[PDB]
Amino acid sequence: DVVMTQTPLSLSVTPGEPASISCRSTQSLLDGVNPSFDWYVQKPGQSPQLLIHRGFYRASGVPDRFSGSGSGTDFTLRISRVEAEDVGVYYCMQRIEFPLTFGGGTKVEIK
Amino acid sequence: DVVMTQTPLSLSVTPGEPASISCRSTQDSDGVNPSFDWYVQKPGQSPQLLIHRGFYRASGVPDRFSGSGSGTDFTLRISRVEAEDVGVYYCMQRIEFPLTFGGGTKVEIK
Amino acid sequence: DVVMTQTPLSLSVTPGEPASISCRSTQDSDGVNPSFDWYVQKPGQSPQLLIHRGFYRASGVPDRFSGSGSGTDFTLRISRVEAEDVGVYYCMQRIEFPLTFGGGTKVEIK
Amino acid sequence: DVVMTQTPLSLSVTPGEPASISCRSTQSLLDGVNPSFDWYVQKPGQSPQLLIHRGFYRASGVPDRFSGSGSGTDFTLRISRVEAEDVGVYYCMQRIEFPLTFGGGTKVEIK
Repeated sequence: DVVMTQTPLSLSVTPGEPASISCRSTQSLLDGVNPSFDWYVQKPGQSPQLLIHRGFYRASGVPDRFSGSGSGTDFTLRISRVEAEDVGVYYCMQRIEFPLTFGGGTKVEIK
Repeated sequence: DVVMTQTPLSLSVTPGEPASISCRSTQDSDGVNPSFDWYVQKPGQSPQLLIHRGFYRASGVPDRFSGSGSGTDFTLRISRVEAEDVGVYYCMQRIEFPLTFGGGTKVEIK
Repeated sequence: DVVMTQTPLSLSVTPGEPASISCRSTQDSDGVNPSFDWYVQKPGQSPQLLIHRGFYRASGVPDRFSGSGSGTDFTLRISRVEAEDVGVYYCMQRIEFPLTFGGGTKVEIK
Repeated sequence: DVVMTQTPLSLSVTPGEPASISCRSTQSLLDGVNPSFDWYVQKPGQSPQLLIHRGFYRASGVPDRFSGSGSGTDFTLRISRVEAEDVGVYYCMQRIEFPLTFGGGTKVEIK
């Protein structure tokens, strides 16, 4: 139905060096309609943490070394310079919205 | 696309009498579960939520309003229509989709 | 609750002339990012999406329609109003919230 | 702002024996408005897998030993009899919807 491929599945980075993770989806475009991608990191001892929302926006209190970019069904999370505290498992997540369809309406009147 | 048919187009009711409004959707219809909301716009007011997800009444909606249905066919019933009920009623279909996740990316530092 | 004010209530335009419709929201307003959609209902048709998330046009919407704004204040502009544009236009605010996760539950078999 | 506590953080179960995981949220009720809880399992070599949607509904192809129940901000995932293939990390996820608020409308007419 819809497949998401995250590349790479493993990263060995040195502190100070950039890092980049890509996420690509196979949603048969039509009309979902709008795909949106978020990025999380899970580290031991914390709940999963939101890093990037809808491709581009950073959550509050996330270091500014984190950014995202992309288009269509291909999105990327970038770390400008990795720090040692960044070890973790990073996940991309696809949200598939659809705008609402409405009925024509029914006027209800009384006597 | 998806087309919604709401039936009837207008209701002239006598106070105290029930009313019934039906909504049908034309929703690949498997990786899809639709949900139906009912709003009413009353004269001089903006639209307000009435019934959420087919069956649940909004805060402050009288128990005279109920919903029923399944799949792509849902109905709003007003048990006894009162004067404060006058308005234009709309059904709305929301199409959720559960979220898909990629595999992990283990970031380790060597 | 949240109240939406749409300005003006009605537009009588001369063909070829621009039009402008404004929407303001009264949205704890920090763990909240609102998004604004614009729909139009034309005579004889059900409502149809026009502008999604403040700025993006729906499929088949002429480039004569554009949006602008920020926060809780957004505006729809029609550059040259044409006869096929007649209708009732509505703004709608969607309130997303990013998803919260619990910690893991490691299930192991001893 | 809103806290989610999943209990327990670790489970040692024997095959054939039931298991139960609970998730509790501290969303200041008002008006979000409607919280909804989903359950996933992550195992090595697969992407995370949806098990239970909106508290109660099982995804297609998920064994029927999985069910959910609950109310308010307290929800539970139940495995009637655990099988050895069920080892994994189980996550609850809270979705906070809000119904749409609409403007009053603007009649656009021409000459």
